[PDB]
Amino acid sequence: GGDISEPVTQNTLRVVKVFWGLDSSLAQKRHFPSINWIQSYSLYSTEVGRYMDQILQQDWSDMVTEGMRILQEEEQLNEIVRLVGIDSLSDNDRLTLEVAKSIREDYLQQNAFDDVDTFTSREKQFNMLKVILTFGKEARKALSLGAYFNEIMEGTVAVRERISRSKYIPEEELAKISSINEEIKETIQLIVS
Amino acid sequence: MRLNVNPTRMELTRLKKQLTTATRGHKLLKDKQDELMRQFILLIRKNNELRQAIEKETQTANVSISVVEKNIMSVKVPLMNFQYAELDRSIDGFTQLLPKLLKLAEVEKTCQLMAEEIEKTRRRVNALEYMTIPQLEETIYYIKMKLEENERAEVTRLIKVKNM
Amino acid sequence: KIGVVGDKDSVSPFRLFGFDVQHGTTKTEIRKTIDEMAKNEYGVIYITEQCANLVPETIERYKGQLTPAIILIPSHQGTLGIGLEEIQNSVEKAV
Repeated sequence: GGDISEPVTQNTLRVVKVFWGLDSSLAQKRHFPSINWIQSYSLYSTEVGRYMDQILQQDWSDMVTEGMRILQEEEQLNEIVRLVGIDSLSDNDRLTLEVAKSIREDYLQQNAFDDVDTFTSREKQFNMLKVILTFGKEARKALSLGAYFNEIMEGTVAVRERISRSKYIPEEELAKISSINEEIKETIQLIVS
Repeated sequence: MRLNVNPTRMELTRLKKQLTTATRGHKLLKDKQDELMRQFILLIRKNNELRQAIEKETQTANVSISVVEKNIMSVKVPLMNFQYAELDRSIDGFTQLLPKLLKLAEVEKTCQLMAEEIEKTRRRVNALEYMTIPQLEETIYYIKMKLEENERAEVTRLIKVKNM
Repeated sequence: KIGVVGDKDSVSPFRLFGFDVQHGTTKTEIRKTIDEMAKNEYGVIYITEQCANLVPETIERYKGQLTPAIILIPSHQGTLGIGLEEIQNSVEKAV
């Protein structure tokens, strides 16, 4: 039935350190792979982060934690959308919802059928994560100055199409995902004035 | 009035949490409804006396505005800033309409924006109180009864296993 | 940014001021005026009630929108009594 309170799942989660909870709701939306990011958990998180921030020498530990926060916030902010509406309040939080929208749809949604997104190397796996939270703060950079969010969202759509594809670009040419980052550094220089 | 059968146990307590959130939400939207109404009635009395006045004055009878729209949580509210013998009398009576008919534009627009949003909020409160919450309560009861019966339906079987 | 719509005789005095005054007579193009009057950010639009019974739909549509601020006005003859109507049902709808 999908009920994880069964004896098998219960006795397993007592002698394991990693649990990837799947749910029919995501498999319904064809959100593959359907791992529920809110409850799924790994006790090896902190130590894996240490190893990987050394190997890649990028601030990976700081990135994965805040990338999860935008997801955590996304969950708490749809709780009100049912109640108050989309345009009702917390307008800057809409950016949070439309970058987490890209988190779950451009980064998390990993189809295992396509000939390139079947496997994503760690180095390439870095750029996608990198690109989205840059924008996540680049958005916050424009809402701090005063640029309306609808304007920026148009700037997104122009470059958001590119990151939607970022899954499909081959491993060797990572510079494409490295340079598209430079294009989103560009827009609110050309869209703020 | 039953929704759909989704028998699970931890789902019951998550539903109790969903119930308390619904009650919290219903509570918040109820005294939000009264505070929106509080100012609505305030502005109507300004609205009605401006409108009738406007009518009489009009009937006996670079200059652009910039409108930054202020806010009161749900809707935003507009504040109108202007940033510029019978022949002459008609033009001036007309000119006397200008500082008014625009102030009418202020009050009348704010009112209709408030009023529309009251209905939206009123719908949500009603839909939450009449549909959502009772469907939750009646479901957790039917869910509680199920596992109550299932528990002891197994206990009896176990006694049969015990008596083999 | 202010626009006004109605009969030339009653509304052309507004042209002394910077008001993009129209003389629309149509049921649909009045909307077409107001629709082009919608994508330009004209803060307020003044309307003679004589013209408003034509295209009632279009001012109910932007009624929930802040801009434009659609305003009913009497022309040189008189209002149709849109004030008696809209302040009466709006007060009761909320409460």
